[PDB]
Amino acid sequence: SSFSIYPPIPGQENSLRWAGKKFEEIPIAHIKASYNNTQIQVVSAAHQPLAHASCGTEGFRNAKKGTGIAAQTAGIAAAAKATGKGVTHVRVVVKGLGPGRLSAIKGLTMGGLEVISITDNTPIPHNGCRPRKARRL
Amino acid sequence: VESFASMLRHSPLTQMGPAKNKLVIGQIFHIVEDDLYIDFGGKFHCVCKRPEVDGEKYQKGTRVRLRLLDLELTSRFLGATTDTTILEADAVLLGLQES
Amino acid sequence: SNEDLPVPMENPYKEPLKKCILCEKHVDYKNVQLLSQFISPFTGCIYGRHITGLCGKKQKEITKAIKRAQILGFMPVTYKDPAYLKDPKVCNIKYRE
Amino acid sequence: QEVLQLQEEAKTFITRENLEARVEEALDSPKSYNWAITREGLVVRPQQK
Amino acid sequence: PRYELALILKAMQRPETAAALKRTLEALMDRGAVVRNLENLGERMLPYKISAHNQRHSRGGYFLVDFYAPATTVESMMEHLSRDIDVIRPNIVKHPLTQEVKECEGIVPVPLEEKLYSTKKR
Amino acid sequence: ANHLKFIARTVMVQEGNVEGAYRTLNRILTMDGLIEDIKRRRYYEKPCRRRQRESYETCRRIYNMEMARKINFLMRKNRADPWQGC
Amino acid sequence: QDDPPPSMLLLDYQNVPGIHKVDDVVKRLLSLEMANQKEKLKIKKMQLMNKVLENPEDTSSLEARIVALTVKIRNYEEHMQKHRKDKAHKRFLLMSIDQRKKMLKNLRETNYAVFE
Amino acid sequence: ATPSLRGRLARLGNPRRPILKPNKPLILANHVGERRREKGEATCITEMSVMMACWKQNEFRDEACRKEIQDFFDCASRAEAARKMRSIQENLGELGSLPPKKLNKLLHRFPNKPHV
RNA sequence: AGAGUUAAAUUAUAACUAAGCUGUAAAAAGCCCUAGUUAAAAUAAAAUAACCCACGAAAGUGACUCUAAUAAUCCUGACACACGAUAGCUAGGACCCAAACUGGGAUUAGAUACCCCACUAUGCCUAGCCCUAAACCCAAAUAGUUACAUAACAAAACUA
Ligand SMILES: [Mg+2]
Ligand SMILES: [Mg+2]
Ligand SMILES: [Mg+2]
Ligand SMILES: [Mg+2]
Ligand SMILES: [Mg+2]
Ligand SMILES: [Mg+2]
Ligand SMILES: [Mg+2]
Ligand SMILES: [Mg+2]
Ligand SMILES: [Mg+2]
Ligand SMILES: [Mg+2]
Ligand SMILES: [Mg+2]
Ligand SMILES: [Mg+2]
Ligand SMILES: [Mg+2]
Ligand SMILES: [Mg+2]
Ligand SMILES: [Mg+2]
Ligand SMILES: [Mg+2]
Ligand SMILES: [Mg+2]
Ligand SMILES: [Mg+2]
Ligand SMILES: [Mg+2]
Ligand SMILES: [Zn+2]
Repeated sequence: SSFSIYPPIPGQENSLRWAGKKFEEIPIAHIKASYNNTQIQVVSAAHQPLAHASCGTEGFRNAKKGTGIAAQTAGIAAAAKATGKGVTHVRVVVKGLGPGRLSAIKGLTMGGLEVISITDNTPIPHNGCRPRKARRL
Repeated sequence: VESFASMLRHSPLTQMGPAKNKLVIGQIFHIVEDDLYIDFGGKFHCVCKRPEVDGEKYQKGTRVRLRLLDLELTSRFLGATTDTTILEADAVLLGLQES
Repeated sequence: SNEDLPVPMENPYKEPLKKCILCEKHVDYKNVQLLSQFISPFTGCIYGRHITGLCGKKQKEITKAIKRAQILGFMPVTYKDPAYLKDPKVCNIKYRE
Repeated sequence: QEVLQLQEEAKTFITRENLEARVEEALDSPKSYNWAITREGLVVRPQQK
Repeated sequence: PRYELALILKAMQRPETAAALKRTLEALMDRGAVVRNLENLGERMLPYKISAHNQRHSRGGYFLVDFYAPATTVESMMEHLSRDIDVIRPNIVKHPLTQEVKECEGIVPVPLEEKLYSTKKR
Repeated sequence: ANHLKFIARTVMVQEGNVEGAYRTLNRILTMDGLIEDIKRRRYYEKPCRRRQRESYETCRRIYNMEMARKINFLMRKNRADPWQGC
Repeated sequence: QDDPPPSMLLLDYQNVPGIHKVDDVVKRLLSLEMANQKEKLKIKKMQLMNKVLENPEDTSSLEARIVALTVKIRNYEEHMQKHRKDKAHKRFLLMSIDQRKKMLKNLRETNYAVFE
Repeated sequence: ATPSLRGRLARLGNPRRPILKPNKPLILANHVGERRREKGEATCITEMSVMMACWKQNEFRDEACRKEIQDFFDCASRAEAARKMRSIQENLGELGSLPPKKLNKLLHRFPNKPHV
């Protein structure tokens, strides 16, 4: 059972299949986990949005959507909407650091989606645009 | 009358030179439940652990073989004028007077 | 009059100084395979001295070569090339535990 | 010695007459500078594959 | 070798690569420089998608051009190569062989710094 | 953006294990220093504060390394005292 | 202003035998055409010392130091004619001029004919 | 390894600009810091979620699903046992590391020498 | 000091999906020409390497390449000469982003403050000024010593 955590880059001749599809055809689930909200959008390999569900759309409120349960419910709703269109495996791409980071990821599993790979795509500027000033002057 | 320099030049420690990876013969003078105080004879006494093989054969006065690592463990730290002597030596157990 | 007195001579037991892995070597900006061994496969960070173990010159030379290659178009910045991913491990950093 | 060393290299330089031959020779003779290292300090090359 | 040119040409056919190399070397010789050798590094996948000449390039051929040129024509060669549509990214640097490999002496043991504070009793 | 996707910071789960895959990815990020950098870049820090933070971190790291080295050196003397009652 | 030929066959490859027997490529590579500004500075210093000084071997002499600093002063003026906003090189040129003036005063106080 | 300290502080013999500015003098103390209390985290959250799933799906009745009710109690009992026994076991032994009470006494045996 | 280049992020700009996005301890205001994904110039800045301590007289400098180049056969020495962070002024250009000020939203008895949103001068480039800092490492420059000797703290005491 030689298993490597590195992704199966299409340039190689690897033979790994999930539900009969290759790694390049498996849909993507972008989870933007902000400090006040968590937006989950399920798109296909052709970059076609299939399921979209966020904490704000889940009937929450200003401070109600900042908790991890909001991310879990948004993930459950996104998983239900994606399974309504007939998907089994999905690749989770996490964007940003927030309280609802792992809760949103586990929400898909709770709602009935299998996670095969987790990719951390967090915007890291190489000292680009100047961010806002520090709080608590 | 033999001189101190003359006897030091012929001392076994002078012939040994560096204390790195040198085979020496020591004699155990104190016994603990799991630790053995072996006096290799240079300056201090090293502390070793009783091995699983022939553990009962290690008694007080038993002679053993050692591979000496350091003659005296001293090191410097932050704000320390002098070194921190461990009052011991670093050595490992190989056998018990194989003859 | 004593012939057994110590003589002020050099130390005969002086051990050779430890060398960096690239000691007396040539570092280049075109050997992407060599340059990738010092970068993280997942993030692409350049490992420091405590991870690599290089003496004072080669660490800076490797850093400069990596920075030059990342901009000249020879080595990716965001990740390590999967072609060179199967290279022998020279760093002393372990991620998976 | 430097002048003599450069004299030998002057024969292999690229000129107007040798431009066409050198272009074709380069287009058919690839070169690689990739070589890795080990913990012992020995060089390894992928050309043995 | 004095200067080194890392020529990233657009991935094209064999005759077009030959013509591009011929004209690039002719332009380099016209500026007063003699080309020492021409080394081809092969056609590899580009590390990143390079945008040049209003074209998105995913592949490219690498070439190594070592030559001797005066210090005044480096900018003229750079400007000439900047406007070439068949060049993805031209770069002129100093050849690595002109810098002698000095003696990498090794890891000299640096002792712990002392006498940074007074002997006052705490 | 210009680089190929699903290559950097990508962890493949094994046997459907997601909780441990997330922990492995977080350990990757912490050891690469991405978590601290992201938390620091949320609000801009002035160079005067950056120099103070760097100096404080360097001093703390040196002190911790020296304390750990001394603890490891003195670990030998943790054995039971054979000369009790002397 | 001095006009060093681009084909001067600079000093590092000038006193060795067999320089004129090789083909044109070797001479062109070993000449000032492919050289940097430091080689031209060395050539100018050698040419100025061979004509102004009386003992080219006496480098520690005040006149030799004055000639060496004059070469650097001319180079700094040439650099300044191109770079107007460069302040470090302007400071270098001004302090080199001050040092040359101090050495000229010392030479005038010590040996008047050499100073003149 | 330990980062270098030469040329870091501001001293009379140091010619360069100081690199490190110590908040307090870098003297190795004779006692280590006491282990900061590891704030306890909520347990059996996953078990409670699947327990409340039965209530949400079956309109809040325990007669529909029973295993999701019994496993929640088992998790609560295991968490209580872990809170009780480990709070003593970890304070008694820390495997590789030593307790701070033993570390302080060990350091007092071989303290630092700032003076003399 | 000049010339050339951009790896990440961000944005003007188009396409699919949703009614929400941002915002805090909690809210409100603001934006719903909004948000998520796929592509995308210009401007600004230059993650890790840096646990490195180098260059420069100082201020200051660490994305890359090329050119010029870093005084003194080396004492101290001005009111003379030349520089001199950020902030500010003038003329032109640029403006993603941040933000004085200002206008709204919270808390406050009051809040013309600390919390949130929008925006200006400004931070950017060229040329010309202003010549100020906790310009501090509060320890002057040049060649030295570990002799006598702890007001206190702090970076030990001192010579010509
Ligand atoms: Mg203030
Ligand atoms: Mg300096
Ligand atoms: Mg203080
Ligand atoms: Mg300019
Ligand atoms: Mg970009
Ligand atoms: Mg615009
Ligand atoms: Mg509102
Ligand atoms: Mg950078
Ligand atoms: Mg100098
Ligand atoms: Mg002076
Ligand atoms: Mg203006
Ligand atoms: Mg703002
Ligand atoms: Mg107001
Ligand atoms: Mg503005
Ligand atoms: Mg300004
Ligand atoms: Mg100013
Ligand atoms: Mg300052
Ligand atoms: Mg003052
Ligand atoms: Mg003075
Ligand atoms: Zn080395």
